[PDB]
Amino acid sequence: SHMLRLSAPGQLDDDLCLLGDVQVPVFLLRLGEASWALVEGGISRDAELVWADLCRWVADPSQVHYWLITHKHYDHCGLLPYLCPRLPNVQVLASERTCQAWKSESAVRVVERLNRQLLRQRLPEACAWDALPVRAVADGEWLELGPRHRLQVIEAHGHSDDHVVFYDVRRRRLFCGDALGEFDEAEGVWRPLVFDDMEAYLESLERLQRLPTLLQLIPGHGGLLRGRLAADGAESAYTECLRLCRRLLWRQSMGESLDELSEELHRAWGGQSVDFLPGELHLGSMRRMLEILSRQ
Ligand SMILES: CC(C)(C)CNC(=O)Nc1ccc(NC(=O)c2cccc3cn[nH]c23)cc1
Ligand SMILES: [Fe+3]
Ligand SMILES: [Fe+3]
Repeated sequence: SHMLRLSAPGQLDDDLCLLGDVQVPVFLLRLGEASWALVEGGISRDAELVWADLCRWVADPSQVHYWLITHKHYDHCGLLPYLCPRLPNVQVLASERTCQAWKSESAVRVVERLNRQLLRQRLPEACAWDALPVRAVADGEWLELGPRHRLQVIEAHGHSDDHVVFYDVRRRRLFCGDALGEFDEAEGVWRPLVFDDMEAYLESLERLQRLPTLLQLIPGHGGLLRGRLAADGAESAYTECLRLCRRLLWRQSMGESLDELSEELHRAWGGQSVDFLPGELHLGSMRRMLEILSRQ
């Protein structure tokens, strides 16, 4: 209900729709009269929901030509095996390390296990992960998606070691995945998601702050941010991460164990993701983040 946060399914801009669940959304870009792209790859159990929404906008799904992926986490690529078979002309665009994850039997195994925990139903017939129609893309690569859509790949490691963002400079629009963290709907601030490397996470935010002023900021969860939330997004995310480090140091300096802020963080932050993230995994991830901050 905040005017700066668009969090409803359907049309978001002249060229853009939100498909599926706002908390794990798939974004639809209209590239031309007969060309479309998807951005973010969701959770597996949403295959039929997202497919249903897609077909309400796109009369012929063979016109879906690209599918852009920020990182390899199970909640950002779980749909790929289940929907790519229904998209004969789609090319999945992911970073090198993200593509490597789909060639790893053990990595794919974790992804499938996490996604099956979210099943209420049984999944569509899936192609193999290693058989996905992928094309690796590089840091700085320009994605000429259509006559009015040129997006630059920008490496944004720290949340995960493969993470990238996509920047539409015509629209000052950044698809930032989880590199800024989890947007707090009740409080209007970023919650950090430092799950791989704090130093890389903070350096990505420094670089993203140097982009031309954002008009639209589109993370991996929660919808589209605009106004000052977009303009100040990368900076605020940086600030909130330092705020979490200071908090961690304060408590450790009082002899607290990492388990204590972990439980408080899980209590205070675990509610937002309970529909796509098992509660033990949220607590575990909070523990892992504090471990990462504590070292670095
Ligand atoms: C990468 C592989 C080896 C291939 C295994 N694959 C995975 O996907 N592991 C995995 C990924 C993400 C999460 N997430 C979170 O804990 C979390 C917590 C709060 C908000 C948000 C918003 N997004 N995520 C979160 C947990 C485990
Ligand atoms: Fe993630
Ligand atoms: Fe995520």
